[PDB]
Amino acid sequence: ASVHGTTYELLRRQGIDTVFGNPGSNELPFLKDFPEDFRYILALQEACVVGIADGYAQASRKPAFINLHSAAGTGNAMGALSNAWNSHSPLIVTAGQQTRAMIGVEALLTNVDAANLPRPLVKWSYEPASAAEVPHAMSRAIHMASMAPQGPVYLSVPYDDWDKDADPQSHHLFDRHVSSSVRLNDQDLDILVKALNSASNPAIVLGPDVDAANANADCVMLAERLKAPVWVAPSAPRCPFPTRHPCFRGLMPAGIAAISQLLEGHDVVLVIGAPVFRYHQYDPGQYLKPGTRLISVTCDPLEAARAPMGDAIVADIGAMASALANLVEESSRQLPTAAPEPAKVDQDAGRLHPETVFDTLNDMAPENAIYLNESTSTTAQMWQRLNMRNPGSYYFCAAGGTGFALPAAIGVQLAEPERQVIAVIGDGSANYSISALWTAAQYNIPTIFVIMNNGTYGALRWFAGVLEAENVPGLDVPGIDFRALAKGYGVQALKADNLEQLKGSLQEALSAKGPVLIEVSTVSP
Amino acid sequence: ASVHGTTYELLRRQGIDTVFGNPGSNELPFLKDFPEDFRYILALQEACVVGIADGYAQASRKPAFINLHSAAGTGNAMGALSNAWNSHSPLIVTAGQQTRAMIGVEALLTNVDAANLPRPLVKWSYEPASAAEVPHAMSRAIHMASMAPQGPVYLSVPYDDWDKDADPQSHHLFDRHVSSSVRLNDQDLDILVKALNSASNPAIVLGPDVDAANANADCVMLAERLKAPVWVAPSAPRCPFPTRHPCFRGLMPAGIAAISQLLEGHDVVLVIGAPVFRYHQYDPGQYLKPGTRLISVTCDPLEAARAPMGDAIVADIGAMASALANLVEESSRQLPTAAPEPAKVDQDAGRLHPETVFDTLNDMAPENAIYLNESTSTTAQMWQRLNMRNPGSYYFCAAGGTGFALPAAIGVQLAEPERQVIAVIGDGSANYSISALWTAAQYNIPTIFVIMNNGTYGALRWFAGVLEAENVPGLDVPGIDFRALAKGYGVQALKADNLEQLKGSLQEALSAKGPVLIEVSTVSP
Amino acid sequence: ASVHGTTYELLRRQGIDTVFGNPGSNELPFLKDFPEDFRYILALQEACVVGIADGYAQASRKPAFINLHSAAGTGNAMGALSNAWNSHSPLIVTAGQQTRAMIGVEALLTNVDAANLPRPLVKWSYEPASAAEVPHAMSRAIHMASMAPQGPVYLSVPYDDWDKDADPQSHHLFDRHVSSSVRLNDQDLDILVKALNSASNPAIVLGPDVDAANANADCVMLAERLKAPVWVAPSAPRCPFPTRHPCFRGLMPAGIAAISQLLEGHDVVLVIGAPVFRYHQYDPGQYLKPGTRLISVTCDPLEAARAPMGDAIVADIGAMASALANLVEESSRQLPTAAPEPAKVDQDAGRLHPETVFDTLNDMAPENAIYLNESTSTTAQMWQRLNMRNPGSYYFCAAGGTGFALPAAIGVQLAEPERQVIAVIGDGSANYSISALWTAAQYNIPTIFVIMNNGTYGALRWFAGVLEAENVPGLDVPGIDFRALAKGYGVQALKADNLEQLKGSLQEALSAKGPVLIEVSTVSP
Ligand SMILES: Cc1ncc(Cn2c(C)c(CCOP(=O)(O)OP(=O)(O)O)sc2=O)c(N)n1
Ligand SMILES: Cc1ncc(Cn2c(C)c(CCOP(=O)(O)OP(=O)(O)O)sc2=O)c(N)n1
Ligand SMILES: Cc1ncc(Cn2c(C)c(CCOP(=O)(O)OP(=O)(O)O)sc2=O)c(N)n1
Ligand SMILES: [Ca+2]
Ligand SMILES: [Ca+2]
Ligand SMILES: [Ca+2]
Ligand SMILES: [Ca+2]
Ligand SMILES: [Ca+2]
Ligand SMILES: [Ca+2]
Ligand code: NA
Repeated sequence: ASVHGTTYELLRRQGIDTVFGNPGSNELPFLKDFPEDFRYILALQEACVVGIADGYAQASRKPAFINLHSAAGTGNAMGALSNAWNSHSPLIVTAGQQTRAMIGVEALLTNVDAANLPRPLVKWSYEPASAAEVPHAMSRAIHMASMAPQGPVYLSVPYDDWDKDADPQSHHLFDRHVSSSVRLNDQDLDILVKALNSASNPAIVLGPDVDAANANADCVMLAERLKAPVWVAPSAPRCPFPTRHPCFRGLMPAGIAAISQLLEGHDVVLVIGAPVFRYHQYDPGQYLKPGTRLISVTCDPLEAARAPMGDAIVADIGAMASALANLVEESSRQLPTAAPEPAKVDQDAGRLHPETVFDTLNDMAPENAIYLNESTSTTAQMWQRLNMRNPGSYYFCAAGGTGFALPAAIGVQLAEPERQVIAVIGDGSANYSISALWTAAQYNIPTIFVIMNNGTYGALRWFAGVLEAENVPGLDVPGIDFRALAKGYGVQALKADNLEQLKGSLQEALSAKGPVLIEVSTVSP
Repeated sequence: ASVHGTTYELLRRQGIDTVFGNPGSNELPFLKDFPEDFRYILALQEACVVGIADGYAQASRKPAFINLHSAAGTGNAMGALSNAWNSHSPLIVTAGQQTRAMIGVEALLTNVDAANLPRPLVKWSYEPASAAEVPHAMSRAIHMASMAPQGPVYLSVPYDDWDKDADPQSHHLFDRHVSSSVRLNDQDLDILVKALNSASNPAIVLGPDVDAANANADCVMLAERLKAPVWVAPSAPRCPFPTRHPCFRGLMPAGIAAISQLLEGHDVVLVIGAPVFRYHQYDPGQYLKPGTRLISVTCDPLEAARAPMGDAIVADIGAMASALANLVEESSRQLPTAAPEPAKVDQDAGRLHPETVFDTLNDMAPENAIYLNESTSTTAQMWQRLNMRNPGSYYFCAAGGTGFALPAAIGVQLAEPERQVIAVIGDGSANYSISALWTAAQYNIPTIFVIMNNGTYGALRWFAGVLEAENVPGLDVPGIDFRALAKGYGVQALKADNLEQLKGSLQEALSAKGPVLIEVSTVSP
Repeated sequence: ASVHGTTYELLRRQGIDTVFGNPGSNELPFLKDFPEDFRYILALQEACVVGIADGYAQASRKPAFINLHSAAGTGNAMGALSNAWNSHSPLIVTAGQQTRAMIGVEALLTNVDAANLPRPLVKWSYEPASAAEVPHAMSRAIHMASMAPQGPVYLSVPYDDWDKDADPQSHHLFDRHVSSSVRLNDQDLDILVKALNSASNPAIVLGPDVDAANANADCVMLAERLKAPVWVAPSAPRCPFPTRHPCFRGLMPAGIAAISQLLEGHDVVLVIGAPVFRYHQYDPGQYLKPGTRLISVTCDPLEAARAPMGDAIVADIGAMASALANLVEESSRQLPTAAPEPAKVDQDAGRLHPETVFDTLNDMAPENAIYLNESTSTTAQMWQRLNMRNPGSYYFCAAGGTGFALPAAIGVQLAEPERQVIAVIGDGSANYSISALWTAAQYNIPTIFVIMNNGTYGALRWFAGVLEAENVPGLDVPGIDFRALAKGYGVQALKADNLEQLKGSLQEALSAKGPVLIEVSTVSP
């Protein structure tokens, strides 16, 4: 067998059947004779390729396979890799290298010092020392991406390797099963459970690895047993809990002092599947108030090491959430009372308040919709106004890097063909990965894109006001016609200048058979 | 509080009470006002510092703390770090940096691009962005070294940081408890146990992480229940099993074909706490023969990813060994029969065969002796001839790097003051870290050093014969007087030119109140 | 031809005829069939291998070739590489890798992520993608080490590559000539010369790259023409000027304020072949006083970029010094007056003051002696008391890393067989690379080693007094018998407890036919 044949057999035997890619010269010997059982999803720029693959991996809860061109293609994807690192996304990033005989001379298209290029944003990065090693290196990449804590990996392959003879012993790779589905030993788990059972006023904080594990329902059981309020850890990349469950208390503010104040009076705070904590604004004060202790369950040693407070347990979130939910006592305390619905903001017949947009989406979208957020000044209102009952219902750029949601929404829609995806993206953020629209059109992936057009980088403008910063340049983005951009890439487009038009546009979009972009005129901040 | 006071409080609260070091100018602000409850162990070169700390950490089963001088001191230690990486040794390596105000100009003693220097041989490498961050960075280092898979970490600290004010919120670091003591979920563990129970001819292979976990006795129970032969994985850094137990079958040959032949006819091979596998010679063939499947339990994702065959489970070795030992059925098969004792090799009244040396050590040493091996051509005979009943009884350079055993034997003896340590080191290997002898003399650490003097790099000479390689230079090391070197560093020294003198020297050494070096004239290969 | 044959042909065609090494398993396929026209110099530990090669390269003014074993051997050498980086030493560091077929599994002796290991201490670091690339990669290593700014480079070679067929087009590598012997363009050089000619009170500062270029005599002509005092830049690794020439003013203090005060009243300060500046103690103040401007000529862009003041020219030091010496006008100012001889320090019939030692060496050594310094508390007195008339007469660890001088003195003596080398090394520093003594004995390289034994790390103790630091541990090194260590490695040894014995020992040592170590009892600080 050839290295080509052996590698595609390994991929299919390990459950991989889709290549997200943007091709080049070094990759044609890999992509030729493309197997009939595989799908190739083309995107027009590599940030888009990786964003689409990332949304697909996050929603599918399985690794996604990517093929990019050498250094320039890998480089174009590295902002997308920063988000993927923070979201623990299992991405197998492959890139083609020059033929081994011209690597030394640094021929055009040589990826120099290739494995160092995507560092520090990958768990493992490698270029094999010979063609016959390629299947084994691919096996390593698959497992490294997939073991907890999941994350992106990188493999560079000289183009001449694919046609070489494979090692016959590579067949031992095909069916390897690798598990990290582990939980705390019984003795120590009993100690943890007793601490939870004897807490007087416990609180629960959940992060994105809960949703990645599909541990959401176990966390609901846990919260109901403990009678405990539940918050989502700050800077949330995913939604780990039903947002209208009576225990839910919303998105935590991303500040040190704000969080310790919020937790004051809670004697035990159990954090599951989050860093402790992804603060953002610098809000100095106590990490925890006297009387509060913290216990973190995390899949990632790096998170356990860097927490500034609390105990930690490094284990699989699915296994730990299930064990805790099933072992804790039912507390006789009263179940928390649901948060009240948000107020309606006054809305005239002109430009839309973001609150109106979210309320209207909540009114009209299916109950199993999936939302993506890259409307950076409106995140708090989004979290208050969307009833997200099911797992896998929310994605936000985990490193804060814009350019994620537009492509990721396409990948999520590909992963979840029966759940309507609605990406709510600011006019600023929409440009970073605008060409991803073309992939939705070409493959007829029916994502709905809601562009919140207020003419400015509002989250930045707000922060400039916060620092009392005068004369900051570059904050306004006038003069973009999103309906024309959508037409450019073959996506149906609508415009909503007021609430009547927003309702009419959403009705059409929800009825449509393909992707749709709605440009919404929103209030300037 | 100062950063100095806060950092020593963190260290003591995390169980650290000893600094292994070789000082410099950038480290004096850390070492000043040295706390009365801490011990400083000086060694004269940094390979020695780290080797001593490594033996201490491996035998104690807890992290060891190291302080080195800037780039040159760190650099002198990097061969020792290669061994520590392979042995999963929890080493906290700190080095002093120039004052922040002259880092930019690259004053003498600046460690340029410091965190990159020890890569790729550390799990985590860092220099803090401000003085107040130092305690938090130290906390990260402690936990990163200590979580599974354990390993060395690196922290560079500008010398001016120590006298600065600490953050009052650093007190939350002091008592953090971080656990990685995890095992496979119940459902999947039951599947594994059923596979073991239904095996017709199981085999067990154990590696160094068994001994690191003190899982040895659980592995004995497991082997007795399953009625299974037990081998030690190749290139063994530790001894994970009693070597005269009836199930024991010795050290596996470090070759692909040799191992698959050895395992032929075993239907299930359970590997615990080893890479799969640390081969050495290139002995191409089948990874496993038809009819054999492999299951690996490893604490290290990197090991699970790179195995060329078998299933894997990434979990804590202590927790997994205990769970398996207690869950498997007692098989009705007959217990394996003990291996026969090794034959006595003919020995005249002249230079010693290595086999004679090992038999004599086995005859005379206490039953709880601890051996170290850096006599590289005699490892197979050592493994056959020493009855090692207890855990923590054997250490060998895990990366194959010479210069480990002499210093490590001192650290092991410091960790285990009631167990006599006997380091068996070739005349070649003894030179790499020869100055470590001084630390044994100064602190009166009563290690016995047995120098196997055959005048040559025998393991290399043997391999040159294997490749039929003529005219290889640099293989002979004549003209070293080890008794004079021992005198140079204050260690009592003896010479044994024949068996009568070997017995007499060992009797004296075993009676002595301090370290002793015995130079043994061994047969030339 | 094989890769082996082609690579040795490239080496000999590029002037390389000596391999400094410590062998291992991965290197035997390179070292076998060792060519008859090459020399192999064995040392017993890799810090020693690289130190010897470094002294040889620095004194020869040509690249030196090194062969080490995999990661552990490379790692053992990295403190030596820190010094080599600072001294711009042209070192070609090669290390053997595992056979390509087991790199993936990480067999014992695999150097993982090899090229990253010696970073950041090398100019270029590489492992070739195929066997046929090895000669081209070796060519790159040779030229990268040798082009300005010279420095160490690293090449990792899988052991199976050597026996493979070479590319017939590799013959084009053999005779390549690469030059960096460049100087500032005529127009700008004329501007510089006019600035020097019109200076009212110029000063010259010289660094180690002057001595590396053998630009010393040109710098003497330049100083005589300009009538300018000459200082050596701080932390000096080499001696760039005759120390009793009337212009010489000695070693600059390694402090910011001290240097600006020293230069006050000099209108133009021309620095040649030094960083600006290798400060050590933090002595904050003005970089230059009003009225002084600085112009630096450096071979190293990194030095030009990081200077905190002055203009810079990046060019070859040999070419620039020759051009300036020959173009400047003869000033009509009076030639500077020679510094007075140093005073005799009072000396009783007991332990030796360092000043006595240096005065006695100056009295007894040949005029063409070469000194090395690793007596770290006595550097200022050494610089005052040794008349060094010739180039290549002084070496000091350029990164401040101890363990350089003992091995380097052997390499220097090998490079300069007709100049007596005298290494003055403290009792502390002597231990770092003590095993290098064996190479001097085995090859009969007649270096004289003068061990200044005061029982302590005096340079550190002095600095602790400076910070008023109480309770610093690890500063004393009692209990080392250097005559026994010398006997251990086959070197003749003498002891000098007083001046009479010092004179008698030096007389013997100077008469001896082999290496000699003299242990000198010096006054405790
Ligand atoms: C790749 C990238 N570039 C720039 C930014 C900075 N950035 C920018 C440019 C933001 C403004 C996005 O504007 P928007 O129109 O999408 O939404 P708002 O008006 O609601 O903020 S928020 C933010 O952090 C970023 N996070 N990531
Ligand atoms: C740091 C380092 N340098 C060199 C080697 C190479 N090496 C060397 C030099 C060996 C010979 C050791 O000789 P010995 O006298 O200690 O023992 P034997 O004579 O029994 O081999 S075995 C081996 O792998 C190494 N492994 N590690
Ligand atoms: C590799 C390394 N380790 C440690 C040091 C720190 N160091 C040490 C240990 C010195 C003392 C050397 O003592 P000595 O006996 O050689 O000489 P003095 O007594 O004259 O200082 S000076 C100095 O910077 C260093 N520079 N390099
Ligand atoms: Ca509503
Ligand atoms: Ca906007
Ligand atoms: Ca016996
Ligand atoms: Ca030997
Ligand atoms: Ca004199
Ligand atoms: Ca001293
Ligand atoms: Na490095």
